[PDB]
Amino acid sequence: GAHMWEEFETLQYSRKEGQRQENKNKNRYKNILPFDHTRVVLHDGDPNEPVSDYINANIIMPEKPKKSYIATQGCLQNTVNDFWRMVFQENSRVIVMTTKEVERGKSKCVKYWPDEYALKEYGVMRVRNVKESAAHDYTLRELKLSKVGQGNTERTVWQYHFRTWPDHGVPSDPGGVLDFLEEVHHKQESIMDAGPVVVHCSAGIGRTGTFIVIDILIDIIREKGVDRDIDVPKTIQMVRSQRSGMVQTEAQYRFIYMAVQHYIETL
Repeated sequence: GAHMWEEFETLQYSRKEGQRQENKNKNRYKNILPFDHTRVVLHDGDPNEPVSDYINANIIMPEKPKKSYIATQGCLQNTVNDFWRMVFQENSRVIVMTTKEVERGKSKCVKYWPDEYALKEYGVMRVRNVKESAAHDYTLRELKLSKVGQGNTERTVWQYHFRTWPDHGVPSDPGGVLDFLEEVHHKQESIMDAGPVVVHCSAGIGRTGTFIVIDILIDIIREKGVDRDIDVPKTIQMVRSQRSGMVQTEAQYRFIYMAVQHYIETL
């Protein structure tokens, strides 16, 4: 059942790598840092770099196809290259961007994709944008990613860039997010053994957490049916044990229940 039995206020691991001096400028916000136990560790870095294994990102495992997520911050100018090393290494084929690049005059994510019909190299990674599709609530970008110089490493990465999240609050109706999530679901399932779905917003905790928790709950309903046991606080705590603070506001909390209730109504 998607009923709210408990209030948001009742919801309330080391982060050593993200606190290192060499990593300070890789964080958008000084005290929003990844837990060491779940962080994405980047291998095959430039051997001239003393620290090349860090990005502010955690794998989120729900605890049926086994689907996982990478929850991360919007790219900074100096972390675009590392963001593409992460997507490549993890075999991610779907990216979910939940913000504009700039909202109310503050940067939330540096543009990390090329324009439509262009290619750019971001460090050792080559990214080609072969087609955009602009739908009411989102734009889908079909990106081809390969390692520079390297034969047959190309794979398609589908970036779903949600466009209709308000600058204040949350959407007043979840229909846009549910249609977007259903297309992400079908895309991910269409690609054999795809890696984690990457999800980001400015800090990688509030909108990112709201999206990931809704998706996890809907996937439970896929497996178990509309009358299954749902426990939204328990799920939020389970995601919070893997990245600090996921789901930031009471409106986001209410929006989770509304989204799942609406999904159930659809069936």
